[PDB]
Amino acid sequence: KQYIISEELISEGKWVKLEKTTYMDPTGKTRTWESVKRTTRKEQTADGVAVIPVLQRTLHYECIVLVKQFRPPMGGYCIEFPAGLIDDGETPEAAALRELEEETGYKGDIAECSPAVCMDPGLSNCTIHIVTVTINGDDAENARPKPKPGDGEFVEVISLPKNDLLQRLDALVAEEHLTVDARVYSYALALKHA
Amino acid sequence: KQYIISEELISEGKWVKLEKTTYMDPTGKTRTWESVKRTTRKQTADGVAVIPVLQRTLHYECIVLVKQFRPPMGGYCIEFPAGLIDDGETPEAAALRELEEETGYKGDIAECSPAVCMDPGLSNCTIHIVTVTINGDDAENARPKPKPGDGEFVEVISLPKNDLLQRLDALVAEEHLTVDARVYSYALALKHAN
Ligand SMILES: CC(C)C(=O)Nc1nnn(C)n1
Ligand SMILES: CC(C)C(=O)Nc1nnn(C)n1
Ligand SMILES: [Cl-]
Ligand SMILES: [Mg+2]
Ligand SMILES: [Mg+2]
Ligand SMILES: [Mg+2]
Ligand SMILES: [Mg+2]
Repeated sequence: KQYIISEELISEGKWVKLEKTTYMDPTGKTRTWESVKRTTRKEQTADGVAVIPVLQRTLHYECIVLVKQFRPPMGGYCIEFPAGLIDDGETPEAAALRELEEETGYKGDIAECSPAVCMDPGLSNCTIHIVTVTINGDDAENARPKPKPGDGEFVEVISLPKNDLLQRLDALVAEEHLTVDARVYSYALALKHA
Repeated sequence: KQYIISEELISEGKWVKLEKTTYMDPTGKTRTWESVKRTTRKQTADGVAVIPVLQRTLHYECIVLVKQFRPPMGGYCIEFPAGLIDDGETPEAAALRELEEETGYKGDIAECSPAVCMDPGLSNCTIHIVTVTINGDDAENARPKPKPGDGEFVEVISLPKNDLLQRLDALVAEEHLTVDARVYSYALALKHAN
């Protein structure tokens, strides 16, 4: 029933643009919306990846590896899954593995890859693949992992036990001014609810 | 260590604005970022998302989701019921109200997240994630009455919580929808738990 009629550019930056979207509602009436899109998306199946990195070590509880960074749009520090945009021609899996190593130091093994999922679909067209990766924390490669952050990237690694993730996130939010990402929080909630 | 120095308006619509953010990087170098903000925030957060756990005796426990046309996405998406928090509304009340408008179910609050970020590399958008149980054996949830506002056109999709990730993947494979990332994240953790 519903579909896009036209997309009119309002303002275009280097990284983001705003568009006036005209679409057909399901009663046959023309309506409009204000849409956000990234300027960087080309032939990629999604803008980005986020990595769910399960760190596995013998005689350790499995940890979820998370990153803490300053996010200018938020005016603050945020706790997120490791994540980055997919480079042109790069596979979501390769981007996941690369972004994980860059942000955390860890070399993971691919477990699973989602289809393209939407980040905030009432606002933007941004999509990611959510890539589950296991990290062999016994392997010497992953012993004393060093983040190789890029030009103007600055990341702290926080590994939390999967079996206590939600309380461990709550405890971090209690100590300081910082925001948890909605995907991380949804994942931690479902761990509790299972 | 890092912080905002100034924000320059680039373009302001009715619903969304685009800003150029200047910030101090942790080396003491001044850097810029393109940031999206909603023009509606008053409030703990912009919006709520509801995790609606439909509990009926002798049936699998279901998670209740909604399917809508999303003009920024140019297509249909599957999402937790959700909407913006009205001025002077609590997140808890916004959650029950949105859940009722979008699904017709009347539910009870189990828990409520702190404000969590939606896409912090792009926007300052936040939500409260509100876990709600629905007593599907209660008379008021027999024939649920979805009362959508002006311009919302919502389909309800309840899926068993214990097979949620496979059910979603099926829908994406069969019906060319986009699953929301918070929805997919929750679904993953339900598989990853234990
Ligand atoms: C349905 C109302 C509450 C709304 O959020 N409308 C809208 N139109 N463009 N953007 C972005 N958002
Ligand atoms: C670090 C690079 C890849 C980046 O995403 N820069 C940027 N600047 N404004 N937005 C939005 N995003
Ligand atoms: Cl529950
Ligand atoms: Mg990143
Ligand atoms: Mg990166
Ligand atoms: Mg809604
Ligand atoms: Mg509504």
